Parts: sequence; structure tokens; C-alpha cells
Amino acid sequence: TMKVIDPQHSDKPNVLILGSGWGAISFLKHIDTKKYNVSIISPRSYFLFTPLLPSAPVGTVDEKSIIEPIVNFALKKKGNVTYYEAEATSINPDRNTVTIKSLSAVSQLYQPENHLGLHQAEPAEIKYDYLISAVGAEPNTFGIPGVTDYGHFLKEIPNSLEIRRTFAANLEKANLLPKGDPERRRLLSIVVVGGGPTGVEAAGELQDYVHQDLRKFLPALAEEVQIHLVEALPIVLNMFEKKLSSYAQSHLENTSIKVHLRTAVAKVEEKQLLAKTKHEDGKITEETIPYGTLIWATGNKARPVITDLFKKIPEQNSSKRGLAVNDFLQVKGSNNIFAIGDNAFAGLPPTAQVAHQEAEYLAKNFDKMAQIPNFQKNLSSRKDKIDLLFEENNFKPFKYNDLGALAYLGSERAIATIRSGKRTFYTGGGLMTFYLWRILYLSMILSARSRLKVFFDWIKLAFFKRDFFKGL
Amino acid sequence: TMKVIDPQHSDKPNVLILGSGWGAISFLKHIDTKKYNVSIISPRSYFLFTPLLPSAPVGTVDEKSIIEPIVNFALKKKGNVTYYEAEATSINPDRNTVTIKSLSAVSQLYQPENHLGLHQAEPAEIKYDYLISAVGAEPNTFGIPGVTDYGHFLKEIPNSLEIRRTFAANLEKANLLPKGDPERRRLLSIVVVGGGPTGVEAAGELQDYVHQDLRKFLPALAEEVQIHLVEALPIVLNMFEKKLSSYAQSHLENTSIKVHLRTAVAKVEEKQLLAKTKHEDGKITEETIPYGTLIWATGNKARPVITDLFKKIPEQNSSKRGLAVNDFLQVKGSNNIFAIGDNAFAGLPPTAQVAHQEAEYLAKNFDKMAQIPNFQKNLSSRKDKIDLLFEENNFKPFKYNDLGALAYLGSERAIATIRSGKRTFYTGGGLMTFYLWRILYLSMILSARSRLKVFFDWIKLAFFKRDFFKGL
Ligand SMILES: Cc1cc2nc3c(=O)[nH]c(=O)nc-3n(C[C@H](O)[C@H](O)[C@H](O)COP(=O)(O)OP(=O)(O)OC[C@H]3O[C@@H](n4cnc5c(N)ncnc54)[C@H](O)[C@@H]3O)c2cc1C
Ligand SMILES: Cc1cc2nc3c(=O)[nH]c(=O)nc-3n(C[C@H](O)[C@H](O)[C@H](O)COP(=O)(O)OP(=O)(O)OC[C@H]3O[C@@H](n4cnc5c(N)ncnc54)[C@H](O)[C@@H]3O)c2cc1C
Ligand SMILES: NC(=O)C1=CN([C@@H]2O[C@H](COP(=O)(O)OP(=O)(O)OC[C@H]3O[C@@H](n4cnc5c(N)ncnc54)[C@H](O)[C@@H]3O)[C@@H](O)[C@H]2O)C=CC1
Ligand SMILES: NC(=O)C1=CN([C@@H]2O[C@H](COP(=O)(O)OP(=O)(O)OC[C@H]3O[C@@H](n4cnc5c(N)ncnc54)[C@H](O)[C@@H]3O)[C@@H](O)[C@H]2O)C=CC1
Ligand SMILES: [Mg+2]
Ligand SMILES: [Mg+2]
Ligand SMILES: [Mg+2]
Ligand SMILES: [Mg+2]
Ligand SMILES: [Mg+2]
Ligand SMILES: [Mg+2]
Repeated sequence: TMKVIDPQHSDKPNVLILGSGWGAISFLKHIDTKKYNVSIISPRSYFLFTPLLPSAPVGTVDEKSIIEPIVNFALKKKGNVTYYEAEATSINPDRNTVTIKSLSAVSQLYQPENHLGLHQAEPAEIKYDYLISAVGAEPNTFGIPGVTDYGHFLKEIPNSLEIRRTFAANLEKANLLPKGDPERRRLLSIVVVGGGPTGVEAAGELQDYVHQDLRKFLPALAEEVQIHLVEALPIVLNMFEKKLSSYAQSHLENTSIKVHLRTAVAKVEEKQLLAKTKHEDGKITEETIPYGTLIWATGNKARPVITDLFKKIPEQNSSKRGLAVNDFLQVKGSNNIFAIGDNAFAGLPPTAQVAHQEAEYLAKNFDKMAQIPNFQKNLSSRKDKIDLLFEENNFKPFKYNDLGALAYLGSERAIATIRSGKRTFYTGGGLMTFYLWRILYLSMILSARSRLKVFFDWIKLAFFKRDFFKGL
Repeated sequence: TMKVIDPQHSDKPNVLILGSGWGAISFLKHIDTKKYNVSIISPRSYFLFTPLLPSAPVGTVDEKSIIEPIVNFALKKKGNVTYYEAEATSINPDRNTVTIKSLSAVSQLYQPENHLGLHQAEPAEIKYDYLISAVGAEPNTFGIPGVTDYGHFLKEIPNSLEIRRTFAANLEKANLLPKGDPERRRLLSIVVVGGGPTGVEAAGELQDYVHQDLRKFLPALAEEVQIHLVEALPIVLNMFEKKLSSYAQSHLENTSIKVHLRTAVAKVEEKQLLAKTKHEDGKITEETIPYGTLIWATGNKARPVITDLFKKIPEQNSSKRGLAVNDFLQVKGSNNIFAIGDNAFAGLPPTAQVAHQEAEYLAKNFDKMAQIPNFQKNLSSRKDKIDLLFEENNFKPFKYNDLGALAYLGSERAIATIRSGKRTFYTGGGLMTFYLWRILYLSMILSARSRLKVFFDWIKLAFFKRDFFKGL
């Protein structure tokens, strides 16, 4: 009753990739398609360059500029790549299969295709020799009531649209109200929850729009908007040196953002939220904050398809943040499942930088496995010896090299620490750091198209106001 | 019970503009805001550069590139401009008022604003000294059944989005079906009704996408798409010389578009439509054409707010296509209403070219009226003498100067006839004509921002495939 897709007209092993983000796409770019048959399953038909996402809701860059269709990467590959636009709902380790639903499309980027006989919204299972799981993670509310109903995450392209639509609508209503009206004040207030670089960059970009663009035509309205950054810890950007945090904070306050440190949002309602401050002496105070737009940026948690998999594998039952993997990024308790990026946990920070390095490491290992006939064989055997094969052939374990971190702060200021190994090549903040931020980001974009478009967005920004359309 | 906005803290006359299109915006650009107070009512907060609309559904240019916010033009003005984002529902000539509904926003681009006390979705009446009606026209179905339910117009930005979403969705379903499936064939078929430059350019742009971009990754699918152009007359592009029509048609057919001349769509159903051919000898044949995407481009008709006004003015009861105006673009039967663009009819073709010339002419006349105290006065008087005042001060009547016409045909070919007076400076077709088409269109764009963005779209097109996202 359940269709099974199992391509056996090739001697090449079938590598199945879950996702189309940093892990999946970086892997796709490096994997040898002459040696392997690659399929990809993802509900999102494009790669998202997440570091510029915070700059999309206000039109600093356009949404289209920071995404790139999977097919464009796949076209660069010499062999057979297939992309299933669908969601993996169940990983089935013992039969080597992935169950997919919400299938919208299947693209076989190779001349003599085989008709698969799939139908939209018809469930199916896709058979693999090797599985690479990179479905990332999903926004964490920490069980705080109301965040899902009344706030916006900042995680995917639709969030950027949603945020713009909410704020634009609020600006229109507010401007019809007389100055000093408390409801007007509420509609013009934005709360960003989470003082990591995502929340900070989101807050800075909104303040940029308000101060540079909105001010040009509705200056009274612009002057009344109030952005709040709410952070539970005693400092923002706690992954940087404290002096950079301290710079960032003063800068944000200087651009008129209100920064609430040692403060947690305890509850969210439709038009107000409850924030609690734990002061340095142990005393707790409370504040009710009326808000028009709520952006929630407090980190992520494992997706259901992954938590479900925790249960199916004895070695993973104690897993919580993500799949536990060995030195070779092999899922523990599994012979042929690998996991990279945010859906795997090995103590490293959940960043694009880690995902990208994992992917490139994993793809090199696949180059080597293709030179050792035995890896091919153990798939057929009933004994799982692949982890043994790694040590026995002296594959080096994955070693992460932290290259540093960057954060834009609004008003043409950024902080940046650039590293490699024990060496620091750059660490500071300011105007020049902002130009460095731009240049480095441009460098890290995965495609020429997206790189050109972001570059064009920035040039237009030199001369003209940001596009800020409610329905576009 | 109905609020009335009536600004009388100035001695300047209140000029009210309906629309934000070719007529309205061109007028706005030339009207003297030192002599007049200008308000604008339009449900669309941006100007649309219509000649590039056919090239938006497939991402040849982006939707954002060809629109420009009204506020951007208004900011260039020295005096007081106010923009009501709302729809005029009733023109009330005897009380000099316009009734508005669906109010979303009001923007007063001047420092000391007066709180108007308006509310969203609260009806209001806006009082004028002078009314300039430029609300354009709306798509005509000629009463053919089903066109509204099952087809798409190509008239406004949302149409471009709808068309993209339909075709993209069809491409996905079709590709899941085996080659030769008749349903697959249907899903890959597009019918464009109307052989004017709008239908032709739409067809050519779609064929461009299919041949240049889709073919790169799904060549089997691309090869099966079939675009149909259906035109009731015996030639396409009948406003051009027959030899250019003849060149266009051969070119279209050469790019694989099927052109059905002497053929009219008589009925439209969800998955098929009925087309009837009246042959040169008088014989009528019929064909049922299955289709996946239907684009309906057969010209326009008067909007309800305008037809309603026909009834309120004795001199306009016989009006059908639009408001009847005199030599000075004054609505007949009215002392202080003027009409330009497609909502007025004076025998001239309904084009942007005519609308733009009318607007600039009308604005010059307003410069002159401001030097003749009497125009100001007749507003107060009960006798309507403004039309007399025009002749008596020897204002010249409006004289249209046809500058020619242009049409893109797909695959880097265009036709173009450039005129002025009796002189023809250019008339022909081909590759160079296509480069001319681009350069002239860039020249005609009303703002630097939009012009830069279109220019960047074309450059990116030189290197990369068109963006064709279903949900963006
Ligand atoms: C706003 C923002 C800014 C960021 N900035 C930085 C930064 O500046 N520097 C940095 O180092 N990191 C940054 N990050 C973090 C970085 O984006 C993540 O660590 C990175 O995405 C992890 O890569 P991933 O492949 O594991 O997940 P992702 O890149 O999120 O990709 C996951 C993929 O899986 C797909 N998927 C989801 N569910 C399923 C399913 N059930 N079946 C199949 N596929 C599925 C998704 O659609 C997506 O295609 C930022 C994150 C955000 C949200
Ligand atoms: C796809 C396409 C391509 C075209 N290409 C060309 C070309 O290449 N060359 C050429 O010369 N002409 C071209 N035209 C024709 C040209 O666009 C029209 O003749 C022109 O729009 C007429 O100008 P207008 O101001 O009367 O109407 P529009 O420019 O359409 O403006 C009407 C305005 O009124 C607003 N409005 C609608 N209803 C109301 C309401 N009730 N109250 C207040 N405002 C309202 C609309 O939102 C819009 O802003 C093209 C048209 C289309 C659709
Ligand atoms: N923008 C960027 O450059 C980067 C962003 N990231 C993102 O950061 C995440 C990893 O860091 P995390 O610490 O998980 O998130 P984070 O780094 O975005 O910071 C979240 C912050 O929100 C605060 N917070 C949590 N609950 C709160 C509440 N109820 N009220 C107020 N504040 C609250 C926490 O103190 C925490 O510091 C990843 O999921 C990734 O998406 C990761 C790398 C880089
Ligand atoms: N794209 C461009 O360059 C320009 C386009 N226009 C548009 O042209 C319109 C004015 O010219 P029109 O002749 O009214 O429209 P049109 O010039 O766009 O062409 C419509 C054509 O469709 C055909 N048609 C009508 N009903 C049909 C049916 N049931 N089946 C098949 N064919 C049918 C007609 O013969 C007509 O030639 C305006 O609405 C304006 O928007 C105007 C100026 C320039
Ligand atoms: Mg398995
Ligand atoms: Mg939501
Ligand atoms: Mg809200
Ligand atoms: Mg006045
Ligand atoms: Mg329709
Ligand atoms: Mg064809």
C-alpha cells in the first residue's frame, strides 16, 4: 500500500540527503556524483543564506537575493541528482528507508529519467544505502505561553514576510491615531526577545529602517517607535568578548533601542507581554509591556522526525538536543546514517560555520570510502562494521576550526572576531568593521547569483530607500 | 454620520487626484504645489510601470522593480501633498466631494499635520475645489462565461503573482505524470487570449522562460509546453503596419507559439475552453482547447465609480467607454472635474502615452489658471464659467502627438515605430530593435529607483536564470 522508491540500475551507492540548508547544500557541493547517486529530500526548494535573514524584513536585502534554488547547485554536478520536494516524516533505520509526505514535486536532473509513479500528497518511502540527515532544528518557545500565537519567529523566509506585514499594518493604524494616544504608542512598539546576534541584528535592522527611511516621510511617527531588546542573561552577544558586548550594548542604546538585560519574557498575550527582571541582588521585578510586533529569537530545539528517531535507536534514547554521532559524524547505533548541522549534537555550537565544516569533512570521507571496496560491501553484510572500517583505515576524526563570529548592530556598525586555530587576526568593532562584515558575508554566500543580488541590493541602498511593501 | 474632510486653513485651491497610475502620477510630477494643495486617493500605494508588467510573471524583471511608492514622488514636491490609501466609490459633483471606502492609511507629507480623525474602513467624503479623475479602466470579459473564475487578467501586480503561481503549480504536477499523458499535456499548455501587444509580449515572455530557463533543467518538460495566442482579428498587433504584424507572427510561430487568428474564445471552463474560427469564406469551425493556464488580455471597460458618474451628470448619460471631456480635458457638464487617461474618452487610443501627455498638458493649464484670479473665483460663484474662462483666455486645446509604439516578441526580437508629427524616425523589427526597446523603456520609467532596478534585473539576466518562485 506504501510505494517504495529503490533505484538499482546503478552499482553506485544511493546517497540520500535530508534538507536543503547549510549542511545539506555544502555536502551536495562537495559529494562526488560520479561515485554516488545523490537524492535530496526537502520541503524547501531553495537554500537560505541565514546570516542575512535579519536584514530581509525591512528590505535591506530582498528575500529573493538571499536564497538560491537547489536545482542551481544540482546542475553543477556531473552525475545524477534527484530532488524530492517533500518533508521527511519518518526515518526507518532497519529497512534503510525514509518516509516522505506533502510531496509537491520531483525533479530528476538526468536525461533518461525513470518514471517513479509518484503522486502529490501520496506518501512514499525512499530507500538509501547512505543517509545524510541535515534537517536542522526548529524554534524553541521554552513553553512560554502565547509566543507561537502572538509572536513571530525569525527562522525562514515566510517569517520575514510575516514580520513586515505586521509592522507595516501597525504603522498604518498608528498614523491614523492622534499623537500621544497610548494605542498609537503600542502599535509603534517592537519587542525582540533574545540578545544573541539574531535578535540584535533584527533590532538593529528595524531601527535602521525607522531612522533612515520612515523618518524621511513620516518623521513624527518614526520618532515615536520604540524597539525593545529583551535578554535573560546579564549581557548581549555572550559568545563575544565582554568588551565587544559592552560596545554593542552602548551602541544599541545610542540608536534608541531599549535593552532589557537580566530580563525574561514569562508570558505573552495578544497585545502585551510580561517581562521579569532578576536583579544582581536576587530581587525580582515585573513589567507589563504593550507591544505591536513581537519577534522571538531564543534558539532552537530538535524536530519531531529526529526525536522520533531517538526512540528507534537504543544508543540514542538519551539524546535530547540532537542526534549523537561519533568522531566520523556517523549516527551512534547506526551503520549507514550520518548527521551534520543543528540536527546532530557533539558539543559544538549550532552554527552555519560548524554545519559547513562538517559537510565538507563528510564529503571528503565519502571520496575515500569510494576507494575502499569494503565500505560498499558492509551494506550487504548483516554485521555493521562501518565504524570499525573508519578506524581501521585511519580516517581522521572531524576537527572543528572556529573561524570567529560577526554581528551587525545597526547604523553602520558591526563587531567581528576573525580566528583560525589559536591565532586571532581581527577582533574589534566600528565603522570599518561594518564594511568588513559586508565583504565577509558576500564571500560566504554559496552562489554567484545570490552574491550578485545582495551586492546589487546594497548598491541601491546607497542611493534609495529600502523597499517596504506590505504585500510583496 | 458621514465625516467630511475640508481643508480651509489655506487660500490655495484644493486639488484632488483620483488614482496612482500614468495619469495621476504624471500630473502629480508637474502640478505646482506652491500654488495648490494636492491630495491623492488611490487603493494602490505605488505607481505601476505597466509596459514591463508582461515581463514580471516569469521574473524577466521582478515585481518590485517596476513599481514606485507614491510617497517617493510626493516627497519631491515643495508644498503639501496628502495621500489617502483608499478607493473612491462615489464622485459627488454637486457637493464637490469624493466618497472613499476601504481606507487603510493616510499620509500627510508636511510637518504640522492636522489630525483628520479618520478610522480604517470608516467611510468618508473628501472635499475638493478641483477634481482630477484618473482611475483608469478595468479588464473586459465581454460577458464570455468563465473568464473571471478560471483565467487570469494581466493588469496589476497581483495578476503577475497569480499567473506565476498557477504555471509553477502546473509544472510540478505535470512533471510527476508520465510523458504522453494527456493530462500532463494539458497542464503544460497556456492560452493567451488577445493578440494586442499585451497578449503578444506575455506569450513571448513565457516562451522565453520555457526555452531559456526551464529547458536547462527539465528539457523534456519544456519541450512539451505549448503556448497558444488566440486573436479574433485576422492579424496580430493591428495597430502596427501589416508588414510588422507579419514579421511578428512568423517570429512567434518560429519560437513554437501556436497563433490562432480569426478566432474568438466563446466560452471558458475550468480545464478547457471553446474557440471559434470564422474563416475568410464565412465558414465557422470550432475547437475545444484543454488548458492549464489561461491569460486574458482583451482590453478594458469603464469602472463602476465612473459609470455611476455618467448618470449623475446629464451631459454624460450617453457616455459608454469613459467620461466625455472638452478641448481642455474638462468633464462635460461639470465646472471643476477634469478627466485624463483611460477613464476619459476623446477618440484617442487608451495608452500610457496619451495619459502622460494629457497629464502634462493639464498641469500646465493649472499653472496658467493660477495667474488668472478669476478661475479661483468661479468656484465661489454659482454660475459655471470655467469652460468659458478657457476660451476667453485663449488656452490652447489639448493636442495629442503620437510618438509611435513598441512590442517585444520573445527571443530578443521587438518591433518599433518611433514618430513625431508626420515624421517617422524609425520603423522596423529585429535584434537591434529589441535593444532599442530596452533603452526606450528604461527612458520612460518615471523614477530613478525603478530605472536602476530594472537595469539590474536585465544585467542579472545576462548571467543567470530568471527567478521563478511559486510563493515569492
Ligand atoms: C536568522 C539566523 C541567522 C544566523 N546567522 C548565522 C551566522 O551569522 N553565522 C553562523 O555561523 N550561523 C548562523 N545561523 C545559524 C545557522 O543558520 C544554522 O546553524 C544552520 O542553518 C545549521 O545548518 P543546518 O543544515 O543544520 O540547518 P538549516 O541550514 O536550517 O537547513 C535545514 C534544512 O532542512 C530542511 N528541513 C526541515 N525539516 C525537514 C524535514 N522534515 N524533511 C526534510 N528536510 C527538512 C529545511 O527546510 C532546511 O532546508 C543563523 C541562523 C538564523 C536563524
Ligand atoms: C500589461 C500592460 C502593458 C501596457 N503597455 C503599454 C505600452 O507599452 N505603451 C503604452 O502606451 N500603454 C501601455 N499600456 C496601457 C497603459 O498602461 C494605460 O493606458 C494607462 O494605464 C492609462 O493610464 P491611467 O492613469 O488612466 O490608468 P492607470 O495607469 O491604470 O491608473 C489607474 C489608477 O487608478 C487607481 N484606481 C483604480 N480604481 C480606483 C478607485 N476607485 N479610486 C481611486 N483610484 C483607483 C489604480 O490603482 C491605478 O493607480 C499597457 C497596459 C497594460 C495593462
Ligand atoms: N545570528 C548569528 O550570527 C548566529 C545565530 N545563531 C543562532 O543562535 C542559536 C544558538 O544560540 P542560542 O543560545 O540557542 O540562541 P541565541 O544565541 O540566538 O540566543 C538566545 C538568547 O535568548 C535569551 N532568552 C532565552 N529565553 C528568553 C526569555 N524567555 N526571555 C528573554 N530572553 C530569553 C537567552 O539568554 C539567549 O542568550 C542557533 O539556533 C542559531 O540559529 C547561531 C550562530 C550565529
Ligand atoms: N502592451 C502595449 O503596448 C499596450 C497595450 N494597451 C492595451 O490595449 C487595450 C486597448 O486595446 P484593445 O483593442 O481594447 O485591446 P488590445 O489592444 O490589448 O488587444 C485585444 C485584442 O483581443 C481580441 N479579442 C477580444 N475579444 C476576444 C475573444 N473573445 N476571443 C479572442 N480574441 C479577442 C481583439 O480582437 C483585440 O484585438 C488597453 O486596455 C491597454 O491596456 C494599450 C497600449 C499599449
Ligand atoms: Mg539505516
Ligand atoms: Mg505566525
Ligand atoms: Mg501583533
Ligand atoms: Mg484650501
Ligand atoms: Mg481572474
Ligand atoms: Mg513548444
